[PDB]
Amino acid sequence: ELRDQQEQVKEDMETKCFICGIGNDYFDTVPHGFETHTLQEHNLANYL
Amino acid sequence: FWKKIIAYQQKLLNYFARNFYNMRMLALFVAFAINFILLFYKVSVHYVLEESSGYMEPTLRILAILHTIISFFCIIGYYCLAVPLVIFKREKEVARKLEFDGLYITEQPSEDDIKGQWDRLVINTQSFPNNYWDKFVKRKVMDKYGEFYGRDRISELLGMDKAALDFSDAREKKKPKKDSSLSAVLNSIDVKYQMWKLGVVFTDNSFLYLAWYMTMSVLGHYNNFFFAAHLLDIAMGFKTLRTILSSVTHNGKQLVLTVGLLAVVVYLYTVVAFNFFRKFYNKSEDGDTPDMKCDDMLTCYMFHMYVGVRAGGGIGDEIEDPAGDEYEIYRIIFDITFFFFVIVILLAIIQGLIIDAFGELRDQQEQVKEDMETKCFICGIGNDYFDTVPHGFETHTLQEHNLANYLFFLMYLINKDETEHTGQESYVWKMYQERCWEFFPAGDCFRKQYE
Amino acid sequence: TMSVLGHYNNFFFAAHLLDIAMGFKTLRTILSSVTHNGKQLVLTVGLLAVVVYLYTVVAFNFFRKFYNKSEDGDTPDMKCDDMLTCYMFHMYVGVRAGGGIGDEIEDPAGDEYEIYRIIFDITFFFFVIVILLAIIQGLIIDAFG
Amino acid sequence: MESHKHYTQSETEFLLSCAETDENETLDYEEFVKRFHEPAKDIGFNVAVLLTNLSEHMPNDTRLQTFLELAESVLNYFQPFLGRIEIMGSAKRIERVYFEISESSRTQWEKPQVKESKRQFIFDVVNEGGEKEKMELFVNFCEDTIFEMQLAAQI
Amino acid sequence: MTVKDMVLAFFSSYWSVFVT
Ligand SMILES: [Ca+2]
Ligand SMILES: [Zn+2]
Ligand SMILES: [Zn+2]
Repeated sequence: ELRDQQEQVKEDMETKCFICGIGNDYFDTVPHGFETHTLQEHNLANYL
Repeated sequence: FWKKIIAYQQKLLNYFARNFYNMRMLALFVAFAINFILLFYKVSVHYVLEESSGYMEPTLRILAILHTIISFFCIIGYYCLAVPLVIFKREKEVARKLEFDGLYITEQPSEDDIKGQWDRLVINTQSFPNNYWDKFVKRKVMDKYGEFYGRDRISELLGMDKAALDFSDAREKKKPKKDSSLSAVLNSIDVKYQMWKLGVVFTDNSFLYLAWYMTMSVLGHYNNFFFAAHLLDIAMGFKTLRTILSSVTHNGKQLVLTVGLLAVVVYLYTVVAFNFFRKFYNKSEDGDTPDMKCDDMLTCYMFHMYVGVRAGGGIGDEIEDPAGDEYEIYRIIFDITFFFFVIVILLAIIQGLIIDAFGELRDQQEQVKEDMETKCFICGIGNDYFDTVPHGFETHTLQEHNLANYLFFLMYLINKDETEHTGQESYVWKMYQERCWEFFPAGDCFRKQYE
Repeated sequence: TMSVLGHYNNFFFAAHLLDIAMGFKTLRTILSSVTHNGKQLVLTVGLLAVVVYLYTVVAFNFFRKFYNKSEDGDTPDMKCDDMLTCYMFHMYVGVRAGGGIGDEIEDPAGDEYEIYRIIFDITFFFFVIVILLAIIQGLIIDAFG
Repeated sequence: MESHKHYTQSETEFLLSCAETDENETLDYEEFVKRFHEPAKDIGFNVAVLLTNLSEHMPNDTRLQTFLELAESVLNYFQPFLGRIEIMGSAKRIERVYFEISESSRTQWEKPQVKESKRQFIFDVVNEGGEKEKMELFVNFCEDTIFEMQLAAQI
Repeated sequence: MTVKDMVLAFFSSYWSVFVT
């Protein structure tokens, strides 16, 4: 149960955005899109 | 003479490299035979082999000699089959790091890694890129960092400084013919590069494993029982037991935390017993011989750790009957809590750490199989999309996106020419020389591009 | 063959109860938990035996004065004076003892061995009947899943 | 050469007339084939890749389909010899580039060691591999694989 | 003589941590 919770957390943070929640597959159309999205456009630190 | 012996030693080395796993399995079988004939010992402070009508005492010695010899053959064939590849990887990594990051130029390595510090006495040698099928890495790095730093301050730590000066000088009308003297090539060979090469080999885990093998095989002659340690080679050398052993070695730290918690709980139970249960630890034999008591903290702790854990029914089955007053209930709580907390919920943790690992490895295998069977490795489109043409995905992975085809294309680009490339070949070659890899199809293919 | 041999002796008719499993597939959901892995079980029996053999040779080299299963006193027997005998004693008693092998041997109170034999027994317990029966029990529990 | 029933009467008579027959009625087929097949292989490979490009970039052409009907006889020989490296060439254009694959290259690729290394690579890249370095490590693995392949080839 | 000196020898190495 704890391992499943950890994998679900990792998948939801790695497959979706925390703010908009669009998905990882959509952002993987521009080369290396999702990590750039989570580091420039939807960075939680930037909102803070 | 020299040619006829070099062409023979090369063939011998090629034989030893081609027959590495065969000699490995043969050494394994020899160790099996030694350990099977080790099943015939007796005592007479004196170990004696008196169990048959001869033919068992000298055969053990000759088999030990043969095993040490074949182990030496393995240690000399490994150095000819696998060591060039690891040095190729090391040279490749250190050269790219120097060229594209300026490791020993602008971003000097820290002390938390030995590879970054041990790869320092190889960048300043003469034959630095010995296995990289190119030597024009030094040329690239001065041309990249020649003007932003000292032109001579770069070649002082990258070697060939005086050599490059002498070469630029000899471009004029001054050039002799170098002589070749037999039996005097020790000065010609690079000693610093070879020292670095042995330092890299002596760090290679797979070489230290064979070194330990050699140590045990040699000690097997001083005593004919270290040949039992050679059965660990059926696990650490041949990966036929990894599916099973990967269930215990996957967790790791969790096991040490468990042994570091069970011991604390047993120590708490031990101190509780020392403070409240003096008149119980009375393991006397024949009566009036008090022993194995709680009169010592270390002795009581050892008694607990040795008897109460392995007793299978807690600790209340190896101690006196808790019929004494003022303790009839406290010792019941003590024993039943020890049972429920030590051999019930602290062995369950170990047993779940072993049972969950099988599931974790199986899940990893299924995820790998699904990702290779539901997506393409290169483009990563998906299996369902390609299943619109009858039997589409396998044809896609055998004709359009075959990894083997990409490997042959890279080899062809490297080995064909430089001025004979076509447009696409030169385009891909320029990106490969600049190491970007946007020419790989990211999310598109020839079937998604058209109808 | 078994039904015919049942006339020469009236006990081979017990082998006909295997027909409730090998003929009628009413027990496949249960028996498919042991027969699914296969090779993994033989590798496990081929590894446990090696580990027990290592423990046996260690005991033969360092624990002579312990294997003293005498009855009524002064009748030494079941000792380690033979490699095969010691290996059989291990494989027959230490595996099935349920508490390792330290509960069927003498008290490790001898000097120079008080700690080495503690390591030997507790490691045998933790490595033989804890993490080598867990492998078999996980090979049986994972098959249901 | 007439028992395999592959060469018709004209082909048989042509191959007999194309013999050396240097007054001794004997032919060194080694040099014969190394003269009449080595450049033929390369030029046939070029015509085959040309026809494959034409077929893949001009479908629904019966005027070309009827030509393919007579060309498969030589196009089938170079099937395990033409690759399809679908690259991103000009801006937003998936270009299918072709090249030659040596027989040794397709021989040293089916060895168990390289296949097992590729399997382990796919495994430990799908499980714990990243996204920023997936192609970076794929190309590093490719370089290591080709280096070990030459090493196993020169032995 | 190893039932008692092992723990003492194991802790005798941590004197370098007690001094700091
Ligand atoms: Ca050209
Ligand atoms: Zn977002
Ligand atoms: Zn694909």
